[PDB]
Parts: sequence; C-alpha cells; structure tokens
Amino acid sequence: RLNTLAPAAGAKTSAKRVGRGIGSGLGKTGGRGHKGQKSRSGGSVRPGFEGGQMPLKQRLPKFGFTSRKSLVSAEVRLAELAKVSGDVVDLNSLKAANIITKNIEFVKVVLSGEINKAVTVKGLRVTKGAKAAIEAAGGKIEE
Amino acid sequence: MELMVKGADALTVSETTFGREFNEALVHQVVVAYAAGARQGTRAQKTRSEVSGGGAKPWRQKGTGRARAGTIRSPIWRSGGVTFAAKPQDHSQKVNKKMYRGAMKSILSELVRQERLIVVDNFSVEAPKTKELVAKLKELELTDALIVTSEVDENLFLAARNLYKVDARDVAGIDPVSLIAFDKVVMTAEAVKQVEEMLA
Amino acid sequence: PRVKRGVQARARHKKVLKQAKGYYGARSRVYRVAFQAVTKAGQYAYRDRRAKKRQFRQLWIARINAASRQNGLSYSRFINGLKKASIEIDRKILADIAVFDKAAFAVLVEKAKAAL
Amino acid sequence: PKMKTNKGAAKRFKKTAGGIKYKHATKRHILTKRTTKNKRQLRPNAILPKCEVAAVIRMLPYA
RNA sequence: UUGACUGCGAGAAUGACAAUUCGAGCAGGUGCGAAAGCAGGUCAUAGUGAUCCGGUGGUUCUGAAUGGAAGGGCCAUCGC
RNA sequence: ACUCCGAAUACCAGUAAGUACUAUCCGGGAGACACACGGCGGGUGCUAACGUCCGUCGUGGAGAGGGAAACAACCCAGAC
RNA sequence: AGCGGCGAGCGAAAUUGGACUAGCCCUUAAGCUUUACACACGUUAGACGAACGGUCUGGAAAGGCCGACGAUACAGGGUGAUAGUCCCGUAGUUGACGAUGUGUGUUCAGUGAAAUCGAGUAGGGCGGGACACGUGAUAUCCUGUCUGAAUAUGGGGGGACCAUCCUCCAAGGCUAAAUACUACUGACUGACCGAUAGUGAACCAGUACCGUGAGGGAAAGGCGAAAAGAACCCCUGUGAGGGGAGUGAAAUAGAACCUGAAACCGUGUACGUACAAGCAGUAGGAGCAGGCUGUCCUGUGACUGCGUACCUUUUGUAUAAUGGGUCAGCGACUUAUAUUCAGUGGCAAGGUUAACCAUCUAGGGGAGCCGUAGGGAAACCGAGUCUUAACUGGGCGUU
Repeated sequence: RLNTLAPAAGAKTSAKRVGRGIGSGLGKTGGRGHKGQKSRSGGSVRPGFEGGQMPLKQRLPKFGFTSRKSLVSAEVRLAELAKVSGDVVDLNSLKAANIITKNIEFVKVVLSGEINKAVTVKGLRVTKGAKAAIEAAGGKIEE
Repeated sequence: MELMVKGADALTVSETTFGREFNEALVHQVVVAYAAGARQGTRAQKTRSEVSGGGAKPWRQKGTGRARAGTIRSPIWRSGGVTFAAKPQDHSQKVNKKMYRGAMKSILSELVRQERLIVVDNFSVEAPKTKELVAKLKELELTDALIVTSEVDENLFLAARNLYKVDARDVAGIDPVSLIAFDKVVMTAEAVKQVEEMLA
Repeated sequence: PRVKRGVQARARHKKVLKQAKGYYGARSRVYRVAFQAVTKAGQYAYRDRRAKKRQFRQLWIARINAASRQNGLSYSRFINGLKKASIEIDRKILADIAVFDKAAFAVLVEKAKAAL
Repeated sequence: PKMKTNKGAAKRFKKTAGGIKYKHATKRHILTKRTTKNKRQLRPNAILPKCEVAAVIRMLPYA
C-alpha cells in the first residue's frame, strides 16, 4: 500500500522553473521581459513608489488618533456568552472561556446570535438589543 | 462494527474508527508528512562568501582581453561557490491533530476491509527468544507483521529485534506508515480498545 | 541531491550528431555547428514538402504540354477541352500517360479537341 | 521576517468593511479662497478607488 | 441690502489617481420684491500649490494610578 | 487663428432582424510605456529626406506562403 | 503603542504561556576555594561472545539449487562476485593493581568582606549619550563640566507638571539553575558530496608556485583477487620502444596501467570529385558498390529546383552590429521568514494551538491568532452607526 498512495487531483502542482529552455515557455528572460530595473536581480520597486510623483501615502493627509481604551477593549457577541461556564458573565469568566484575552479591561456585549441560558452579566456594558435578549432568556444585567 | 477476536468472542468496535471510508488524499498527506518528519536535513554547501579566498579581484576590469572577474570563487569559476548553497533544513510538516487521527482511522478501517488487521485475544512471548516468536507467528500464519499490544513486554521486544518485518509496538507507538508498511497488523483485543480511545 | 549532467547531456548531443551524418566538416562533427545544420535541414524539409507539390505539378504540365503539342493542341486548350469533355484525369496521370502510352494520350487529345 | 507595516500608510488609510478609508486632501491650509461647498464636501472621509488599493494593501500587510 | 449664508444634497460632468466642475431639492436663519419669485458671490472660462511640521481660535473626543493639565484628535483658519 | 452658408463621414441615443461568447463587473499573474513603413487628413520642413510631430486605418513588430529581379513595413493571402 | 527629513525606516511595554528557580550578608551570611578524612559513584588496557553443508556457474562464491541451523546477535565492516552461520565485530555477559573524575558527608585554611546600612550622594544648570523614543509637551537612566539636599517627621518612582493616593528604600556587597559557544575527544546519524564535487587540501597542501612583504595559493585519486609487476629469447645503443615467451579470468588489466566518451589525428575500403561559382543543406535523382532477393536495405551522390549560419540586441540584421576556435565537464529565479491569492484536504460557526512537557512524528500544552459586526478621529454606540440643531436625507454597514 505504500506504493499505492497518491495525492488528490489538484492537490499538488509542479513549481515554475524559469530559464530551462524554449519549450517551457519560461526560457531566457524567465518572464521578466527585456531590460529595465524590474528585470534586474534585486530589481523590485518598493510598494507605494510611483516613479517619484508624490505617492498616495504622502499626498493624502494623516488623520485620527488611537485611544488607549481601544487597546484594552473587546466586543463580545451574545452567542459567545454560551461558551462561558456558569451563570455569571464577568471579565474573569470571559477570560477563562478565552472569549477575551487576559489584557482586556472593558467589554461590550453586542446583539449577535442568541442566548439560550439565564446569565447575570456583571461589570460589562450591554447593547439594548443584547440586554433584551438576556432578559428574555431570564438573565439579569447587574451594574 | 464487530471484529472476530481469536481465542475470544467478537469485539464490538466503533464504526467511526474501524468502518470509516478510506480517504486516500488524507492518508497520502499524513504519510508524506511522516516521512518528512524522519528527514534530518543536515547538509550544506559553501557560497562564494564561504569558500576559501576570493577576496582579490583576479585582474583589472579593463585591458587584459579577459572576461571581467571579481573573485576566483565566483560560482561560474571552477572551485567557486554554489550560487544557492544549501544550509541545514527542517523538513517537518504540521499535521492537524484531527487530520492525523482521521488518517489513522482511515488506515485501520482499510486494514479491516483488507483482512490485514488480525485481532488476537492476547499475544505474549514466554522467554526473550526470537525462535519462540517465530513459532508463535507461524501459528498465526504470518511472517511479516506489526504486533500491537497495550504495553510491550521486554520479552516480546527482545524476541522481535532480530526479526525483520516483525515489529512489536505499543498502542502509543503505532504510526501511520507502520500500519501501512507491515503486511499484517496483529492487535491484542485490549490494544484495540486502547486504539479506539486514542483515535477519538 | 546533486545531479551530474554527463550521461543525458551526451545523449542529446549524440542524437543531433547522428542526424548530421553526411554533412561537411564541422557540420557532422561539432555539436554547435551540427545543431544549427540539423535545424536548417528541418526547416528546408518543411518548406520543400510544400514546394515538392509545386515542382511535380510544373513537371507534369510541361510534359503534358509537350505531348499535347505533338498531337496539335496547346496545354491550355487541352485542359479546357478535357474539362468540357468532363474528363477528370489529373496532371500526374496525364503526364504518366504522355510518356508510357502515347496512343492513349492522342485519344484524350482527340476527345479534348472535339470538346473545344 | 514579519512584514513591517508602512506607518505612513497606516496613519492615512484605515481598513473598514466598506474598504480602505482616507481623509481628502486639500483641507489643511489656504482655505479662504476655497468655496464652502468645496470645503464642506471634502470634510467626510472617503473610500479609496480600486486602482489605489493594491498598493495600499501591500503597504498594510496586516490591515 | 449681506445669499460673497451654515448644514446637506437627488443627480450628473471630468479625471490613472490626487484633485476639479455643475446641481434641483431639504433643514435652519436671512435680504430684496406688492407678489410670482430671485439670491449658496461676480457673463463664463485664468487669478494657483499636495503632504509633513508648526501657529491661532473653538470643541472638550482623547490623555499612561486617580483628578486636573500638557500633548494628541476633530472643526475653523494661518504659514510655500 | 474670417463665416450669410454648409456636406460626406464620424459620434451619441433609440427601435428592430440576423450573426457572433460579445459587453460589463470582481479577483491572480504579466509584459509594455525606443516603435517602423505604407495609405488618407494635417503641422513642421523646401506640400525635401528611409526627416520630424499629431490624427486615423493597414502591415511589420510578433507573420510564414505567392507576387513586386533581389526588397520587414507595398499587392495577394493568414502556415495544426 | 510609539519613534521617524512622520521619509527610508526603527519598534516597546503592560499583560500573559513556559524553562529554571534561591536567596544571603555588612554585629560579617549563603555560597565559593582549599585541605585532608572517610565513604559511595563513575571513568581509564580489555575478555568471552551463537549458528552451514552439499551441489551448479565461475578465475574466484558470499550468487543459484537443495536441505539445515543461530538470533536479547540480520548494527557495521572485511573476505577472489552479493555472507545471520568464514573473519572482525554486534546483542549480551564480564574486567581496573594503580591512576583519575564526580557527589556526599566530616574537617581545615581562606575567601566572600565593601564593615557597620550607604553625601560630593539624590536632585539641579550647561554639553553629550542610553532608553523602541531623533528633544519633542519628554518622564526615566549614565555623566564631561559647574553645583548640591533631605536624611522615615525623610526620600525615590508611578512618561511634562501639580495635588491626592499607591508602591518602593538609592547612594555597600555576594549568589546556583534555566542561557551562549566548540578549535579539541568519543560514538552515532544523514532524501549531504563522491575527485571540475566535498575542505584550499582524499595524493607528503597552506605544500609547489607567486610576491620585498603583509599576503595569495594550486594541480595531482583508481593495474590486479593476489605482483603472480613479465625468468628467458629476439631487434636495438649492455638504450628508448617493441615482439615472442611466461603470469593472470582478462595484458587494447603491462605500471604513459578500471571504464575509456568527445574534440582532434591517422591507416584501410566503397562511392564521389580537376569547365566549376556563394550558409554546403533540402526536395528530387542517374550511376556505382555492398548486402538481401529488384514498384527492397545500406553507403556514395553526377545532375536539377529551392536556399544569405546561430545568439543577442533592435523599428529593422545575411549583415561588414554583439558573442562564440572546438570538445568534454561546471555555470544563472534559490533558501528562510512573513503577507496575500488559488488548488487540495481536515474540521466547521467555529478552526487552530505556540514555546514547552512528553514513555518524544502520539498525547498533553488554550497563552495566543483568525472567523463570528459594523460605524465613528474618538469616547462611545451597536444591526446599526457617523454626519447635523435635525435630516426629505446622505456615507459605510446589516442580509
């Protein structure tokens, strides 16, 4: 049977080998064309370079800032609250479920999917729609 | 499913483990990974930089009538570098845990259908003697066989060393290639049940 | 793994060299010249397989014209005659007849004349 | 190595569901002479045209 | 007299792109007219300069223990 | 670089038949951005140049075959 | 996140998963080093070490055929071809007088050590430097220069700065493990090379050789199983070289030595060729010569048609543009990591683990990453959101 195994059709594909004659269709220039910077070894052009016209990444203005809170904040889907083990949905229980990473400080629960258990959400913010769904499944939203 | 144990009654087994369809693309991938896993990847060639010498420009850029050279260790030159000299590689492939188990199940299923999986009630060798094991094998009418027990006795390990195409493996130590490689797979019924839990 | 090219490299060179048997000088001995030679021989052979069909037909037409004019009709008039007589014998056959059976050619010419 | 982000591109081009969002040019100085219409219509952020995207994506490998 | 309005804008023109152009109508507040109306500069088409950095005013969005503040942002605007 | 006039064409749009895998959109990969001659409309030049610069169509480029003695770019014609 | 002619680029931490873990003293410690005394404990020459005959082919048997036999030993090597059983080994079992190393105690003599809890110190000004951080609003650290406290009622830090609060106690020390590396020694391994490769170097190689010197830096492996390396004879200069003879399975294996390609050079034979103009062929084609037996095969090719190499580079090359004397050998899209797209497979609203652990391609390991919601500069809101006083609206999203 070690002589009988074979990959799926489509699974394996021979790599492109430039510069092995005319028949291959990749002879001579190896699909680089004729002359110029781009045909040269190490001749790539930096993405965003536009021939020396003021690039798009400089003719357009910078805008905005990053809040620090954004970096320690995490939205939680209502469907994910399933994964929590126990009734109390808090930052520690979310972290234990790996729903939020351990550096998360602030959580908003959002109406995505459905809650099928009664959970008490303490400490976290909830959307009106999620609150409704929690309360509809016999949950509470503690403060 | 039901497996016909010898020296006992038929053993009920999971149809997921022993009745799975044979996914050849899955088995082929895992088998290939395994073989890549075995590679050592210990080689190297020298590049122009790593070959001895080659600092000085062989002769002046213009005037000599010769083709321009910069180093006697150009890859063009005899005794020169390899343009793309190898260095030691890791040919290991990730296999997903489910993909490994899936392959393993596919293989065991195919063994069953091909009547290569031979379930025995027990398989023990009394002394650490090759000669005894050869006899036992002859009772089972198999010369080339992997012998999977729940735990490998010293005696059976020792009795199998000098035998070619006879390996004694614990359920832990069974591999995708070995199940394929040996002509028959002689499992003790305990080991069957252990393999079942191992593979889901 | 390292691959040495020798054995296969020679086989290619030998194939070409064997095709260049009979050429003058380098063209049968030296791979660089032989290769060029065997390529141009293939090019000529392609061009000539076409042009063979032209050369042979010119020859036939020349022979048919000879024979027709010995029988008192131009090639141009003879072909028209035959066309009008609904005789669909090819130039290759006509020219064969003009050489090997002069009498039959004359018959065909007489038939051709009648049609004109 | 890990691809590095072009921080110039990052500070000017933000990925949304609706595509790469950007601030219009020409709203920094020399505004008196400009029309309130023109200034007003430049104030909303825009989505990059298709031709501008491929590059930006190569400059924002993780965005 | 201050419509050389503020927020917007169906829908188009025109550009590789950046950008450039026209625009009914809606909201708010306004001027002229008895009124229908007209008015978002000028008969129209030139009168111009990206980004960065920085300045001034506003906002009070952010802002690293907390409360402030600095510094960022956003809006208006200035400096080729 | 005048217009009391004013075509053919071309273009835009609609309607309709027949023929055609066409048009469009979103992705992966390019290459190219030295063009040449010929016809036609022109600028430039001397209505010189195998000149030069545009428009448009053809061929060459990347196209063999037949013709034009020989002749990329003309005439005929597209080589499984 | 930040830094950055905010360009090119540079690039953290908080926090979290692991490996390893250990603290101990200036009223004098832990550790370290020495010293001996013990004891353990290992190393250092090694020893024994299973089991095959017959027959066939052959120069030779390890091969074939037939039938045996060992295996805790079928690692590996050698032997006239390819050996579990011929040999050396291997598995396993044993061996150290003495000498070493190690770890424990038990001692010694030191060291730690700066003594005594930290003032020219902290902080400051000026100039620099280091911190991801380019002086920026720039905290912190180091300090060349000039200064200069407080001293637990005190002082340091918490990214300008201030208050509050929290946290720590600088200006004295020592400290294993987890970490880095291997010129050297041993064993073992290889989808590493196999003599233009692999080391520069398989060979008397850092040699020859080159250079005043620093320094540079080669080429060069293979008779045979065994030298059995050719007694003797003959030609020749008591040569070189050869022919016999002999050796050998083989001597076009004879030391200029396995195989023995090509370029290149010869001898012989067939055919052509001394009135004929050029990319040397091609399509056709007589004659001649060999076979086989003339609508065959082979070789040659009078004569006719057609026909200006190749590569490169170009609008365009027979070009009198480039490159190539020829042959053989070698010589150019790789590898690692990350991003993205596609195919394929697994699993599927989930998918997947990383280091590490591990009886080690298993299994553990959930840190993390991607998906599952978007809008907004942002707070924040959220199937919506942003804009605006508010949209009849409009942007993006929803499905």
